[PDB]
Amino acid sequence: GYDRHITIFSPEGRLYQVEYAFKATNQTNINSLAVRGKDCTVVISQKKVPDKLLDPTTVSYIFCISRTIGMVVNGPIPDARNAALRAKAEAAEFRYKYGYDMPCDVLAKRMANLSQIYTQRAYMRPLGVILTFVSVDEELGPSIYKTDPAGYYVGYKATATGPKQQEITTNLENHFKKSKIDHINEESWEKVVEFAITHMIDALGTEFSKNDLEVGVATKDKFFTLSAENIEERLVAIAEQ
Amino acid sequence: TGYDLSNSVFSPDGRNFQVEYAVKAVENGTTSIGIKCNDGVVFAVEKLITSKLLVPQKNVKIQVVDRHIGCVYSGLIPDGRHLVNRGREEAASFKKLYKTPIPIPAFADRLGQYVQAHTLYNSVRPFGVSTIFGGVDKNGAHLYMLEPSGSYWGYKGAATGKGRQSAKAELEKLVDHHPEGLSAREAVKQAAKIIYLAHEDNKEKDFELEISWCSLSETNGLHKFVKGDLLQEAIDFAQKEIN
Amino acid sequence: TQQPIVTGTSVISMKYDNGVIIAADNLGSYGSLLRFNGVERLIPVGDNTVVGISGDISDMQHIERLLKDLVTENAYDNPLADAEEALEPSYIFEYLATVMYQRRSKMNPLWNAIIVAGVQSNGDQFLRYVNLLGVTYSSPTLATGFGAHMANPLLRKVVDRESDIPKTTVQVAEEAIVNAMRVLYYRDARSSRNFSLAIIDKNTGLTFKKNLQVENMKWDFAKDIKGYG
Amino acid sequence: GSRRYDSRTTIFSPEGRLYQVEYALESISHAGTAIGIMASDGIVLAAERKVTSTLLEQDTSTEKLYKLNDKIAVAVAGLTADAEILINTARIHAQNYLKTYNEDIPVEILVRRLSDIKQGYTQHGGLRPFGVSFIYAGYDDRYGYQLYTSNPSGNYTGWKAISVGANTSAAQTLLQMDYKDDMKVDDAIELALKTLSKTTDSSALTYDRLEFATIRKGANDGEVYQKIFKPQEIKDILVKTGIT
Amino acid sequence: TTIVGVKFNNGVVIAADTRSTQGPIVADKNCAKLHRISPKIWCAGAGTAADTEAVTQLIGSNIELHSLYTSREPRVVSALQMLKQHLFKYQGHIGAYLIVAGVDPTGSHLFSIDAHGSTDVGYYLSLGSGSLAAMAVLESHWKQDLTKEEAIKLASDAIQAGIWNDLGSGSNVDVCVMEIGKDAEYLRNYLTPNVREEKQKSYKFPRGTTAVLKESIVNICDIQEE
Amino acid sequence: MTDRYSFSLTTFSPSGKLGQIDYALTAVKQGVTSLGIKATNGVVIATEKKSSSPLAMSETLSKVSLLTPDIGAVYSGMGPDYRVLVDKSRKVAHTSYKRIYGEYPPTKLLVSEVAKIMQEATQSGGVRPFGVSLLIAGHDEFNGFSLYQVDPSGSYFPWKATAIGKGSVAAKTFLEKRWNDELELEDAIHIALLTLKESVEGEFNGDTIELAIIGDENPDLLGYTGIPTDKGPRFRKLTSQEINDRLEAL
Amino acid sequence: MDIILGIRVQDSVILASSKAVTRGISVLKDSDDKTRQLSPHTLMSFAGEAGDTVQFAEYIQANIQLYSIREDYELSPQAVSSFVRQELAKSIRSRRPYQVNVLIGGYDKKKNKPELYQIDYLGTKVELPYGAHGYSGFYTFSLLDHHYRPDMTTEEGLDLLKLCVQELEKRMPMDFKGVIVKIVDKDGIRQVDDF
Amino acid sequence: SDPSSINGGIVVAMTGKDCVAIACDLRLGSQSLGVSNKFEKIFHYGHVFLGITGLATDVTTLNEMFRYKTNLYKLKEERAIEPETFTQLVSSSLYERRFGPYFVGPVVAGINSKSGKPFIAGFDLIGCIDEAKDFIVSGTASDQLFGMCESLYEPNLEPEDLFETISQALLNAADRDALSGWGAVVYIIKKDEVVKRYLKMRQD
Amino acid sequence: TSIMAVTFKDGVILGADSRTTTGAYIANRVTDKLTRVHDKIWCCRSGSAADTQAIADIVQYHLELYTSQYGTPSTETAASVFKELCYENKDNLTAGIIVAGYDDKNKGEVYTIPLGGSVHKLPYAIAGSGSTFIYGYCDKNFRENMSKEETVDFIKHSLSQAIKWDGSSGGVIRMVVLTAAGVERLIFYPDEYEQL
Ligand SMILES: [Cl-]
Ligand SMILES: [Mg+2]
Ligand SMILES: [Mg+2]
Ligand SMILES: [Mg+2]
Repeated sequence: GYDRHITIFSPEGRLYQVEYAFKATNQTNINSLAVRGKDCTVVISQKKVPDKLLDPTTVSYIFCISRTIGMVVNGPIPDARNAALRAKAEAAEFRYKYGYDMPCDVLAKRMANLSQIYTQRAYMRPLGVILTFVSVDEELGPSIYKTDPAGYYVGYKATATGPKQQEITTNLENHFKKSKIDHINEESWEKVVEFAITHMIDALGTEFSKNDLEVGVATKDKFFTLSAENIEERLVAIAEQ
Repeated sequence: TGYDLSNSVFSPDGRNFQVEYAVKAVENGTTSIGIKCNDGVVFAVEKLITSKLLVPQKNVKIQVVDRHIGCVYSGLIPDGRHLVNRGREEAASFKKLYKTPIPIPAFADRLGQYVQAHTLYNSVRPFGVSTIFGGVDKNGAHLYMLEPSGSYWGYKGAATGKGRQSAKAELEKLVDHHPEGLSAREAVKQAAKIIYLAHEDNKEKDFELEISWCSLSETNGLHKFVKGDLLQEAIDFAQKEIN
Repeated sequence: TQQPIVTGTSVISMKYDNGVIIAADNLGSYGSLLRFNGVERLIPVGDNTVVGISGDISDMQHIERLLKDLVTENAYDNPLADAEEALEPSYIFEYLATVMYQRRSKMNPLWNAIIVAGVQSNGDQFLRYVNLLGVTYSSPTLATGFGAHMANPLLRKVVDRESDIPKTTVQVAEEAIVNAMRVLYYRDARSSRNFSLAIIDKNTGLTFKKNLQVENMKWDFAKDIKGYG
Repeated sequence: GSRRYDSRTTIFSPEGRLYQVEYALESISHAGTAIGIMASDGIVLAAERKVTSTLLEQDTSTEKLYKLNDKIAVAVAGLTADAEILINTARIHAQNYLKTYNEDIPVEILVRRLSDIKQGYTQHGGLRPFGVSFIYAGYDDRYGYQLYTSNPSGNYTGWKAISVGANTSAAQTLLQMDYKDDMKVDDAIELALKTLSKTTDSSALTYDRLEFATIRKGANDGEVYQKIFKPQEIKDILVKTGIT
Repeated sequence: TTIVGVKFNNGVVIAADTRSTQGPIVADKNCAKLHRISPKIWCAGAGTAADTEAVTQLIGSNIELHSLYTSREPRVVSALQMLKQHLFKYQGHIGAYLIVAGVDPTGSHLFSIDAHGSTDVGYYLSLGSGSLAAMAVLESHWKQDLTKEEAIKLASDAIQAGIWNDLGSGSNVDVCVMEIGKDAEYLRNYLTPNVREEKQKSYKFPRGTTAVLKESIVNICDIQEE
Repeated sequence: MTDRYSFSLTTFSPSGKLGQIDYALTAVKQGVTSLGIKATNGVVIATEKKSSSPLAMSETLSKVSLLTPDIGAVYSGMGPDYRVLVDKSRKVAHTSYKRIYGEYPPTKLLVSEVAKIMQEATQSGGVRPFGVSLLIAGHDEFNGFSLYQVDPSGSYFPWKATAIGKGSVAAKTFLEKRWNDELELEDAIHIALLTLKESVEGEFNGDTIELAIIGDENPDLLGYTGIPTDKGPRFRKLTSQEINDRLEAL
Repeated sequence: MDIILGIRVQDSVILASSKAVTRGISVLKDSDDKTRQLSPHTLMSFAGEAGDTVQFAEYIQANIQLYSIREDYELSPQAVSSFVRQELAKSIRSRRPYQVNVLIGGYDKKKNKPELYQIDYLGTKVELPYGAHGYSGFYTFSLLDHHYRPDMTTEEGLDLLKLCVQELEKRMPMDFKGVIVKIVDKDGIRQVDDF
Repeated sequence: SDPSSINGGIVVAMTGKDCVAIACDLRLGSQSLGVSNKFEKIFHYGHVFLGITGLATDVTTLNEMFRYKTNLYKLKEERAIEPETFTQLVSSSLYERRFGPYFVGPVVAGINSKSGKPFIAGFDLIGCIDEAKDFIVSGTASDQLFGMCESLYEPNLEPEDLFETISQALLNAADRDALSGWGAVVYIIKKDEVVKRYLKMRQD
Repeated sequence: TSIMAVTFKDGVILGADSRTTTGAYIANRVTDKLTRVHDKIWCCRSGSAADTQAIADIVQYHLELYTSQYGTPSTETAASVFKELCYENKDNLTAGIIVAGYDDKNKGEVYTIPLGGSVHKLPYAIAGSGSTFIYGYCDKNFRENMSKEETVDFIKHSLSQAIKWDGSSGGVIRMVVLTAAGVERLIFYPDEYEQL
């Protein structure tokens, strides 16, 4: 039964190491969510600092890949940072070679191709991570593209990842079934973040303080993460209506 | 089964058992700690005196990287040295290209990526050490702890080795009782106490205390070993607290 | 193979009873253009060694970084880095001399003439020369470039052989060095008035003097000189 | 490390057999039967396509018979993809020889070259062998018409008539019974088709299940012509020989 | 060779003469110097003719693959970056001097690039042995906010200056117009001001004028059946 | 590090089976149905856009891909394996053909190059076979229209019409009854849509079906005018609207 | 080396090659055989740079002998000459090219025809009725152009060859110390020991 | 020294009405010394003809190379290569030796078997294609050939008229070149018949 | 070419002419020699246009990748990357580069990297063929902690004289201002600076 140890086919045509890499993805017990506005793309992720000895400012699963591209990761931090460093290198090299900023979907495809190689080549293991890339692309506008250990990737109107992804997914599905549009019809990113947080609260059935969340926002020509005080302002606005 | 026989193999849980077995080697090692103070960091380690024939103060465990970073580890000592050698290469190449000494977060990732690389293949074994390291850069003091998996975070206080639970509890008290912060000289004293307290898990043999520190005011942001009078003062303070 | 671009002129040095003195001006020439006026060409290593470098400045800055790295490296896993296992002038020279000869052997030299001045652990004076060819030699007085032709004759009048060294005080030695720098300023078209001087003494340690100037110059006699015949 | 997963493709059994070669030969025994028959005035290649479909585009299809150059052709039994790798290499070898000596490559030299490549995979590299057996039909001005076969071991032999693939035991007995030395191409064509018709696992032998080729000096005067039969031409020769 | 590029209101136009020479001898009288890197990115080449053709096709090939990979229409800056980095690597030994022009989702662009890998931006550019003649015309008549018709006129006039005044240039004017939101229109032999006059005499020989030693049929057919 | 798997991961079993290839074919069997039909004046390839989530934008996932202006490809099996094969197929069409002959390869030869890549993943060291079967439709001047299937083993076969994946056995029987050598392209598209409906459970419309053709040259898709010999790509992907129009005449 | 001549007559090929080996100031040898037998019915003479001539000739000889053993078959003169040409054509773009010019005289046993090939160090091959390398052709070709017939006997070929050598001995400044003459025909290779 | 003029020789190609012609001299020399009068410079691969002037070793090498490549082409494509395709193959092959080139001046001539269109093309030693409608010249008397062709050539010549035009272009160009001559061959090429004619000319 | 960078109270300003010559022919009279390698780190280029462009592009790449990992690089760091390329490839490069940048911690900084690949931190720097003619003028007229307006005048007057005497320099005077307020581009035409 060595077909379960390396990335070769089982008699059922399955790759067990890929399947087990998907399971490692939920090891952090963190849920993430991404949604698109008119002018922006917002990504929120649960932040859990279980040890009081930790410096909470260094605990993060959101990465600034390039000026325009942000990336949230679902999975262990070592594999997350592995993917982060590579994505940064790929995005920089792309700009140097081709003279323009690497698009979010193109980066996602590139990282997906790398992941695919790990599922075919035996000496390389899959990374136990799911990568959600976000940006406001200059051609496609607000963009969410997600990659997994199988080397699969696709664009999203909105998406959720983690142990409780299904609850969040269904919650988001139901909202877009009502609105009948592919995005959050809102001008300011502040309100799109408020929407994202509100719907995560509804789906998970939990309240959040400023330190329980982590937020990334993509606008035209820049991606940035919010501070705890920026998130607090967001939480106050949610509570006041 | 057989998932634990090879590195980089995911078990049906999604676990890398070989990395988890490396942690066992770390847990078997001596206690080492790190304390982040107001303008720097303090490192301390328990050195078990296996025999009277060991020359005192000679078998130095804490290692310097560049001139501003200190590194201490628990577990397989040779693995720790190998990691520091890499760290020194990383720091040298960074300074060569960018002129400025490597920032502590930058350095942390260099170690992190290297250790993580040793969980990607079955042709290598994971590191049998947890490394506590840090120092002072342009943005101030930083303390890190790095595990066999390649996982690392920033810390207010850190501990690893056989007496880590004891040490952690002591560190947690300091964090609660000093929200404003701890001075470098206080941190040296507290580091001595915590190692002495953590020595209860290794009470069979006696030990030698080794402390180092980087502080903006006390050492000009350079890594230095605590020696002579300042070391004896910390040993006295520690001995007073256990009695 | 290259050509020097930005260059430093003479480095001069001599031994005296308790140590060594070394000096070099603060100019970085760009051919006949006196381009850079604040270049430090004496580089101390620890508290016992000063390396004086002439020739190509870009290579000087590279050597400066090698020496900086040498200090860092020596301190690694070395509890006696500031005591018995500190870098000696002899260690620093031999390392440089190895690099210089290796580089010329690859036909890619560091276009420099270097004088390592210092005091050893046992108090012995150290003064040795190495250049782009990997050629090395020692002498009671050493000088590079123009200094070899003009400073050495003057400095050799003070210390002509080994037995003159114990008879030469630091005051007499410094006086001789300072006068030589003045003579070089008179006669070397690629020199400057501003210079640095370093004294490494076995008792008082390393004294590094910056922003020194050539003074007591004779020019008055020029007023009487008319025509060319 | 990696040793754990290594099948060790290039080792002897206790009996002194090459496991992978033997198993590759087992694979080839399930491939469609190919037959070669050498006559005084030419060579015949006949081969059975494996259980086909009505929707298969036969006239553009090639799985059995391949051209190596104008003088040499091969019949394939085994993994088609493996065969094409070797076929391309053989084509290049033939052109290399032609460029070097300005003469067409002698048949045996080409056969030896390919057979040596197969041999290499059984002795070094740790890779699986090619699951392919070839029948080589060719002509040169030294030995004239020649038939060879090579198998995954890299061993090759010369033949007057030979079969590879499925039911070779039955096929070889039938060929051994009716073959004569003074035989002609038209007689050899009939023998080949009759032998396939009896050994086939299919209910009946039809044109859509066959590939057929002849190498004849039936080329106007002192030269040789290769003829890869078209579907309609295979249908005609089946009627002529009285099989359909 | 004379080659020009001219920016206008809603795009860019590129033009070139049609003479290719071997020293003082005219090899081809109707050479095509306007090359396609991609459907809407065109360039014109001066210098070593095969270096200009080869570098165009190589970058053009890679641009096409890049376009397929990214699901986006190729950009002029990409062609530019790939050309210059390729040329710089070969330290001027690939003697390709190009004017690169095109339209893409970002807008309309005009660049020049020289054999050593340096590039330049401009509203009007000229290249080749007739570049000085062309640039004289461009410097005399260029203005901001040219229309399509004005730019084609200016470009072709600049090429004509090269044709008449530069011995390295001659024959015809080729033009390609790349307008935003439109198909690039390649206008081969846009002007034809150098048709040869009828000769004074026909030089058709009587049949049997040439002395022949041997005749034979050449077998171009393959080896025959039967 | 270093790739220390320099030995074959696909080997012959005692029975003569190449296990990994058989298992790759099993993965193809589980894959969503795709089909191809050849007409007299064109080829059609089609498949279902099995959307993994309704929040996913399935237009961003292309199951039918342009390889050259006159060649297209569709698959059944593992999507990621297909995607990289498309990248390699597009490149090899240039490196081993267009950069040599100044023209795009004929369908059969591009297929041959793709087949070679898949064969090598079946024998080379430290790799598994590709878990896809490809259907490649194309046109070239001297061979006309053609349709090829490429399997994980690297074997390829030309087809008049065929299907691969989930409901291929039933689909092929359906195609056998409908196919003739006098079909026009529109008839083939009609049959394709009929055949594909049988294997589709849920929604059946232009947004859930991906369909492309190799047909007439499209000068409107060329992007430039002025060269008479350049007449545009023969590959064309049908729009969501174009599919729905033909679903009313179904 | 200096003069190498070749003449293909009715039933044989005759190769004449000078005997002198001069190293600058002195003639070190006057009996040097500037030829190698590549196969029983194929002979190659050579001239060019010192060292490279023999190194190349023996290298070719080894290769042809290897082919002969492997296949139990003698390559045709045409095949041998093509192999040799490729080696020289490969050599001319090498780091240090073989500076060697050769004449290949062979009797084709299949066609029952003598064949003479002239190949220079660039890999320039021509099949000729008679040939030479260096300045040898300048003196001899006018005589060969006049007297040569394709139906000449071996004896007549030798007589025409003597006239060529005599003209060389008259008008050439260098003393090449006569020639060694070898005949290649259906019976193989033999040396004319009195010339 | 100049590699393109050591051996000497010329090739010329012309188009006519539903036909093409390609012709060459037969001389091979070592500078002043005439070495061979039977060195043909035109070759063919199927129905595509290739003339090559320049350094003779490269002429031979390239013929063998293109025979090699067109033979593999045919085996894989299952059809004979066309003049347009072959032209690109020649260009590609020459340019791959960009910084160590074959010292040659190749000339392609033929008729496309499907369209019936006459085709000619010329190349410089690194692959730049000259696709002229009228005529292509190459060799040590290319200037002379340009002069002859430019005056003698007229479009749409019938095969037997084209023969006279190209023959006279070659002969008179060759007679003004020291390194060309010693015989000549002319190929007249139609869609499914090719005639080869050796010309009588002065032998100095 | 005439290029310079000058530190002043609020930061630093880069200045350059716009003339690019091939011999005596002006190949480009509106060249932009002020190049951006990061948001507030720019450089002036002199020497081989191919070399300085290639170098600048590589530096921009390095600083982009630096920023993604370690945040905003210092001006010193940018100069170090320039130097590394120039020094290590000195045999194959003809590049004279002035690097100017604005930090909030360090404020305006100027580094000059001449042919050899040495680095020199200066209050101001001049380079290019035209700089030779304004060593006297610049040395006499430069003051530390000038205002923005004074520094613009100093650069304008300096490059005016460099352009006047150097045939290789000319066209417009471009300037880029680097301060806490942001990045401002300035341009001055011949009719303005010739009458100074
Ligand atoms: Cl990729
Ligand atoms: Mg794997
Ligand atoms: Mg003549
Ligand atoms: Mg001026």
